Amino acid sequence: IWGCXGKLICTTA
Repeated sequence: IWGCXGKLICTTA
């Protein structure tokens, strides 16, 4: 349960 759960949204800026 971190910023990323994988190839979904491993980036947001």
